[PDB]
Amino acid sequence: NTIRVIVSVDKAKHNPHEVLGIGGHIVYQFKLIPAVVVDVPANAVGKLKKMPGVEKVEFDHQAVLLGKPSWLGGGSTQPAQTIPWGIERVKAPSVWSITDGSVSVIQVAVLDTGVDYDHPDLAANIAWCVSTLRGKVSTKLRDCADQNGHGTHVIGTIAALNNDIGVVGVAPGVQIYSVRVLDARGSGSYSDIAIGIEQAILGPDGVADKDGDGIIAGDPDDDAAEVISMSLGGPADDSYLYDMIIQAYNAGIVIVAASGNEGAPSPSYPAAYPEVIAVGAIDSNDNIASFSNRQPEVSAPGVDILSTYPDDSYETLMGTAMATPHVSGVVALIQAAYYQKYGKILPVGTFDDISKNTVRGILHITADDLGPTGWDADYGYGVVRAALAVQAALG
Ligand SMILES: [Ca+2]
Ligand SMILES: [Ca+2]
Ligand SMILES: [Ca+2]
Ligand SMILES: [Ca+2]
Ligand SMILES: [Ca+2]
Repeated sequence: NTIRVIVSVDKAKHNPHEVLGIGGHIVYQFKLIPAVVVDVPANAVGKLKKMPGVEKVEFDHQAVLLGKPSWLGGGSTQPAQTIPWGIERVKAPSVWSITDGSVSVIQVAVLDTGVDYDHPDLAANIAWCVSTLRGKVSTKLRDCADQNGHGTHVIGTIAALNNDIGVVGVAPGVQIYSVRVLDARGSGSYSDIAIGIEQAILGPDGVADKDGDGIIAGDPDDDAAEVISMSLGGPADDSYLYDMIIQAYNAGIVIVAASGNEGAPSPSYPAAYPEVIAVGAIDSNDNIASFSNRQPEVSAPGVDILSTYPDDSYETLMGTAMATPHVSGVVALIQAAYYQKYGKILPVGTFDDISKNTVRGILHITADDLGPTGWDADYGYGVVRAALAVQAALG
């Protein structure tokens, strides 16, 4: 029938009429990158490569969610609040006195199944919802709703309300943008994910850098997210997707993804990219989980993690998908605090960074170094600790 491809073009020379010429149908045109998602009869893909202004034609790959219910739970109750073990492990609670992440400029975007936006322990922190499914951007809530539970769970780990009920997130007051890039089954196309990343930048207004001041992540005038979190993976390294990642990085957004759960020598994509923080999983006894893909940047609680779940509910899940929000929360705490004290945010930084001058550099040196000294193939730099990190930030 047809297949979905993603074309990188020379925007000046590429004539879109040509794709319609070959029976192609345009799905979505990227704002931030020179690329377009198009459905073509596989008969035409060859024709596409040979067109002028077509630099590359890449295929629509797949990535998948990285968390699974620990006991095959369908979700359950917490009438009274409890603090999940990971939250303590990560030294979050001490921080709340300084900040809970409720500074206004700060948003955290989670690209995942969607969210249960009416969950009592979530709702007040849910700022914006979108779905990028099938290359259609929808802002209607019915589209936005979690049909899997993985995303609602990822989210509670980051933001869940500090209150009478349920559980509580690393950054319990931070603003959430739930960008749904995965289906009911937890499967996603690489193209929809790239669109999700773009949306996280564009923000609700649709305008990236509306002030045209060159500042986004950390500009109050702007609506951009300052932390994109992807508890998902796939094995493909595609050009266009990287490009979108660079776009986010360049906008100063901190990006975090799960290493993957295959006990692999190295992380899944996008975790594998240089500007993305790859997150490993540890357990309650501080062993690295056997499933956790190796060579992460850092690690965090990934085993038996209680969080929110749909229909106003809670559940325990496992995977590097679970580790990922913990890190994301830490960065949110860090940026929110830094921006509460000075009126800016820190640079994202690099993998080698070991200084207090970068968000990553801070994570790198405030982490609890385990196993072999220094960065290691199992723990990465170590286990992320919020309290130390913030201190480094404000120091
Ligand atoms: Ca923002
Ligand atoms: Ca709660
Ligand atoms: Ca701006
Ligand atoms: Ca501004
Ligand atoms: Ca180590």
